[PDB]
Amino acid sequence: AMNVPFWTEEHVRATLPERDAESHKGTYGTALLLAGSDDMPGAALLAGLGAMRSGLGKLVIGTSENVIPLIVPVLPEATYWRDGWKKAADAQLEETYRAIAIGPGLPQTESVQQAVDHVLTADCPVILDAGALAKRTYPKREGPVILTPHPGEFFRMTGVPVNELQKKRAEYAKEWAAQLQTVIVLKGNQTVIAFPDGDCWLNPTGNGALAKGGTGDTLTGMILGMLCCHEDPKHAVLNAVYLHGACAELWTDEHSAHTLLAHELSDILPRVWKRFE
Amino acid sequence: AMNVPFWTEEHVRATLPERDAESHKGTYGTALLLAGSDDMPGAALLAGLGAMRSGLGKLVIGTSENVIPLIVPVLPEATYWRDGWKKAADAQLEETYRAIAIGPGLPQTESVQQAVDHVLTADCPVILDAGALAKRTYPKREGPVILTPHPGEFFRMTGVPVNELQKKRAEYAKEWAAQLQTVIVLKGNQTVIAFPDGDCWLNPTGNGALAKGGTGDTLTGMILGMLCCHEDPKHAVLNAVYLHGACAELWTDEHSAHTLLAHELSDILPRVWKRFE
Amino acid sequence: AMNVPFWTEEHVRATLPERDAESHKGTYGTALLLAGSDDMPGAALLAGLGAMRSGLGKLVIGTSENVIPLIVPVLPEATYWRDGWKKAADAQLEETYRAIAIGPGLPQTESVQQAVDHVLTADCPVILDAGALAKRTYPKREGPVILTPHPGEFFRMTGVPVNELQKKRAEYAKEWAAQLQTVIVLKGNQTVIAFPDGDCWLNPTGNGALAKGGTGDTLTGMILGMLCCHEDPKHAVLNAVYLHGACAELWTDEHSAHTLLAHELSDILPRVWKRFE
Amino acid sequence: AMNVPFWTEEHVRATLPERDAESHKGTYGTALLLAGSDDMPGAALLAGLGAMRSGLGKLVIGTSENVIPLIVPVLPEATYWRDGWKKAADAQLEETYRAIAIGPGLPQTESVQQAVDHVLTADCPVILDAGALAKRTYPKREGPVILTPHPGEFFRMTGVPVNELQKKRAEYAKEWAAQLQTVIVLKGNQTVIAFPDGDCWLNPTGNGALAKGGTGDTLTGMILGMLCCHEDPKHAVLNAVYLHGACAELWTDEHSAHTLLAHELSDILPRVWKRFE
Ligand SMILES: Nc1ncnc2c1ncn2[C@@H]1O[C@H](COP(=O)(O)OP(=O)(O)OP(=O)(O)OP(=O)(O)OP(=O)(O)OC[C@H]2O[C@@H](n3cnc4c(N)ncnc43)[C@H](O)[C@@H]2O)[C@@H](O)[C@H]1O
Ligand SMILES: Nc1ncnc2c1ncn2[C@@H]1O[C@H](COP(=O)(O)OP(=O)(O)OP(=O)(O)OP(=O)(O)OP(=O)(O)OC[C@H]2O[C@@H](n3cnc4c(N)ncnc43)[C@H](O)[C@@H]2O)[C@@H](O)[C@H]1O
Ligand SMILES: Nc1ncnc2c1ncn2[C@@H]1O[C@H](COP(=O)(O)OP(=O)(O)OP(=O)(O)OP(=O)(O)OP(=O)(O)OC[C@H]2O[C@@H](n3cnc4c(N)ncnc43)[C@H](O)[C@@H]2O)[C@@H](O)[C@H]1O
Ligand SMILES: Nc1ncnc2c1ncn2[C@@H]1O[C@H](COP(=O)(O)OP(=O)(O)OP(=O)(O)OP(=O)(O)OP(=O)(O)OC[C@H]2O[C@@H](n3cnc4c(N)ncnc43)[C@H](O)[C@@H]2O)[C@@H](O)[C@H]1O
Ligand SMILES: [Mg+2]
Ligand SMILES: [Mg+2]
Ligand SMILES: [Mg+2]
Ligand SMILES: [Mg+2]
Repeated sequence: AMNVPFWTEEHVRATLPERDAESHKGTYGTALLLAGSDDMPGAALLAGLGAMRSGLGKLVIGTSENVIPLIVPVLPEATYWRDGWKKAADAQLEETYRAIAIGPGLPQTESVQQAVDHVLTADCPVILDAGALAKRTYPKREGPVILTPHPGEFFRMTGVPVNELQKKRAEYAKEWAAQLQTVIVLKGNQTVIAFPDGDCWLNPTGNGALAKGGTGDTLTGMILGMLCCHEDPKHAVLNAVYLHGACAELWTDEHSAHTLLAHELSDILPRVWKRFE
Repeated sequence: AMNVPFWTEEHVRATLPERDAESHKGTYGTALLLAGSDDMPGAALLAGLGAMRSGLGKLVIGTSENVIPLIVPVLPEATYWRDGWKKAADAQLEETYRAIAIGPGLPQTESVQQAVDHVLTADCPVILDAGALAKRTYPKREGPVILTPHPGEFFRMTGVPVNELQKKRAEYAKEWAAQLQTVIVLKGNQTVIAFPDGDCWLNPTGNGALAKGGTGDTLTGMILGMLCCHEDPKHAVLNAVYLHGACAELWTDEHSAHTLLAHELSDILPRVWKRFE
Repeated sequence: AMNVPFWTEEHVRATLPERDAESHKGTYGTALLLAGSDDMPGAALLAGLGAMRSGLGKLVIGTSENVIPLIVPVLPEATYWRDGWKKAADAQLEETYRAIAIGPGLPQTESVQQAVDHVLTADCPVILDAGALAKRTYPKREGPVILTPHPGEFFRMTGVPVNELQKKRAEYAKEWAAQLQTVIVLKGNQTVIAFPDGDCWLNPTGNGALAKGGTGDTLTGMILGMLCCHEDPKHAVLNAVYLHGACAELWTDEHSAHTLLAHELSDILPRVWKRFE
Repeated sequence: AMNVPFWTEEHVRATLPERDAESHKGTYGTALLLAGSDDMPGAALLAGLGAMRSGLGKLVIGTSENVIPLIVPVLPEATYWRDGWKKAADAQLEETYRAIAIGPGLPQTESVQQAVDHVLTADCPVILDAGALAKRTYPKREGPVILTPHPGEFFRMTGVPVNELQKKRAEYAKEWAAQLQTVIVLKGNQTVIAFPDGDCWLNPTGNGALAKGGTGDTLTGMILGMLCCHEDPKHAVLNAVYLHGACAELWTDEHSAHTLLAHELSDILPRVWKRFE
């Protein structure tokens, strides 16, 4: 209705970064993932895999202590900040990260918002998802804040009912990205990527294979890794949302859309990304 | 002998659901799986994988606390109700599920029957398998109750000896589905699917590759997921039993029937289901 | 030197069992595996996988309590007898098994020999490997006892030094199978399969890819499963040793012999077994 | 600048060992890996997999107690020395190993240097990586000591700043290999392999896919295994560094360089090694 343009294959091709011969892991940065709780452990593995698949140099996972041994056998490349998401409620981050994500598998509590407030005092892009999404405002800071709500979470953030939101998705997403001064990735079919400077795009990829628990946690991870290897954080977000949907389209060529498990998106990404190089 | 018809490829094709572009995980519902105990943990992973492979939107696994970390690395998409099957003995379910299964890897105890009684007060289809199968009757309720006995369990439910049962499988299964007012999936070669309204079918798929521990737990999961994405719960049951057997037939094209492990049925299902679309 | 014949492809083909349409898991029996200790946990997973791959109906793994959660995510089809190998020191088996193996990953202690003595009072074939192999004699019983020593273990059982053994492998293996009234599978290149009735064969398959920790534990499992689905326990042993070696030969077609991991033998067996049907 | 020659395909082909029909696991030795701590567990799995993939006969992993259950499901072929890296601080090794590696996932502490001092009294090649790398000297002993620093660790060992090092990598690496009387594998694009007798080579393989956490831990493991199956420990080091890089090149044929996870190097090695036979 606002004629929001699609982020197309040609855009993805023009903006995906190289991984030069002369580079080292430090070139691609260290990401911090604050995710996974004893009651919701899976989200940390889904987001960790998404992140390490997506071009970072190193990943530190600040998960609950009992979740760590569940990640190690599947993702032995990750390192840990034991109970990191809880500790981040109490102090500003001492270390420097290229990018930070918070929320997948975390409860919707005040202590999580305290961790968000401490994360936001860092100078790097920050992603807020799932339990870190709430009705709130954001401090002026250097790097972008990127909110990744599904329509239910957007309702929790804004009070726009889901049935009203879904009639004018790009219009509400743009309005609230402007108001909050955050990036908003408004999930669903034709995901809207709304920037606080008024740029806005639609994502043309993806299908109903994604309409299952865990696919959003994978995307959060993919955005986190992409923020580390793209110079322009806008291109990171756009490319992550695009390639995420493209992995689901690859799956449905020879597999039923009913049967995808989110972690498989991360297994498919290596081949899908290569096609856009 | 009663000329029970086979649920054929043509029936499966005509009744398998679409997964539309405009859908979200809520369209495909949340399933609850009450399965897995410290002594029999594997059943929860087999049934969880079967369920998440089979078109649901979300899965909550109410397993014993010590079983949770065994599922997470393999199925990080699942969420948990810690000690759920035990807690369900004490109270009616507060939350609303699209479908519920109970019994795989649970002991044949009175406390399991108490959990069954509480599950049955929900308005959704309910599957009873393994430890939840007993000699008992069922309350009038809205949604179907689906019993999935092998012949030994059918003997425990009815007192019909296995050697007598196996001579007239469809006749006993129909009689008892009518008497109990439950669906009965009477397992084995040519599994019988008997509905309490007197409809009855035979399953034409499957082979001896399935004659090994865990394949029934996988099927229970597959029925649970299919109940979430089919409008007609009859078609869910029939399609689950059919596709389960078809995965074993795909396996035996290039692998010996002696060597299948149940969890591999769930890995094969994505490709097998696609063939029937 | 004694012109011991090779168990050939033609023998394997003529003796491998069918898995009939009308069968159920009970047709293929329940195996018991007494393996894996806190200090040597891996052996239980290697042998469990070998066994469930090899045509049994059900597997009960009597492993140490802390080893159970290490097996479940990889082999959720197995069931458990918690601390089974330890408990078997104290009482005769109450339950009936189709076949039993003891020793992989168990210490060479008197308590393990006490468990062996209790196992031998069952009427089924029994495999003794690794920690269950000692200098001892065997009681007259119904079913075969099958010892699976490498040359070092054969030295521990008999006092024949390894350097003397390796000069006349079939002659020593036959002599001691006769003396002990046990089957002896004397491992190595050209493994000798010596029966106490004086039959003896050489195994023609296998290569240096097998010369690495864990491949023997896999074989023990494979023999256990094969004992459950072959009518003739001699053919089970021979076919297990043969197919084990054939999986290593398949591997070396496209992979270096230096790089095989034992568990991969079990992943290869499905395709290799099919070729001999 | 010093015209250091490349270790080429032709060198690799001429020096990779055979795995003879008549061999047994004892022919290829037992390696000891002292790696992995509660805070950095993943390194033990990465290095263990690298080592068991690389032609050893047996592997003993001396890791922290809580790390053991994280390795077992992925690498059930490994055995353990519980808290081995800690215990090695207190006594000389009682057992004989073909080769030893220490440091991946260990803290940079004095107690780790005490374990290094005890390891060095063994007569076998010893690899020092990660936390075992420090500014220190080395005792005259029989077998080679092999240091595997990235440029940051080389700075910690020598005080040559990274920006100065990277201008004259081979010159600094040769000078310090001579001074310390250690092998130095100076990591990065065109990794330098400098021997204390003044031989020096460059590695021609590898790419930016390797510029991510965990790839060095995999290499340490690969060197450890290769030391066990090559007669000449120089050829082991060179071949390990070469094949490690070649696995990353195979990956990038059909997968994006951004998306490799280190453990996958070990999965690729079987096929890559075969190509050089
Ligand atoms: N459209 C909608 N209408 C009404 N209510 C809605 C709604 N969408 C969500 N909700 C609400 O959300 C709640 C259910 O999710 P919820 O349980 O709240 O989130 P969670 O507990 O943290 O874990 P999840 O089960 O959600 O999975 P996820 O977080 O990994 O999925 P996500 O949505 O982030 O990520 C899913 C990912 O998959 C993509 N995706 C999903 N379906 C498609 C599709 N059909 N085509 C293309 N892409 C799709 C998304 O863009 C995204 O990237 C309910 O309360 C419900 O009301
Ligand atoms: N036919 C029979 N005759 C006499 N006694 C019998 C019997 N079948 C079972 N029993 C009794 O059952 C007990 C053994 O099982 P049991 O131990 O009681 O069940 P469990 O402990 O909960 O776990 P399981 O080892 O049974 O495996 P499962 O539950 O995953 O298998 P299920 O049967 O549900 O699921 C197996 C699945 O595989 C399918 N399947 C099995 N074989 C074939 C085949 N040959 N062709 C096509 N489909 C097959 C089934 O239809 C089903 O979907 C014994 O006490 C025995 O007496
Ligand atoms: N030939 C020999 N000469 C002198 N000493 C020897 C010896 N073989 C073994 N030893 C002794 O054995 C000890 C080392 O093993 P050991 O540590 O004692 O056994 P473990 O601790 O229980 O676990 P492992 O590391 O042995 O592996 P495994 O039990 O899974 O292997 P297995 O041998 O059962 O099973 C290995 C499997 O792989 C097969 N295999 C091995 N190499 C080949 C080959 N080259 N060609 C064909 N098949 C082969 C075998 O037939 C068998 O099926 C040493 O003390 C050593 O002295
Ligand atoms: N070049 C550089 N310039 C400035 N500072 C540097 C630097 N390289 C490293 N650093 C320093 O190192 C620290 C970061 O690593 P660090 O965190 O200190 O090591 P760790 O905590 O023990 O675990 P890691 O995250 O390092 O991964 P790894 O040990 O498995 O990787 P490794 O380097 O051993 O092994 C990596 C492996 O991949 C190979 N590899 C990496 N990139 C390429 C490439 N582009 N082409 C070919 N091979 C490559 C290497 O040769 C090696 O085999 C920082 O403090 C940083 O200052
Ligand atoms: Mg979400
Ligand atoms: Mg069952
Ligand atoms: Mg052995
Ligand atoms: Mg390193």
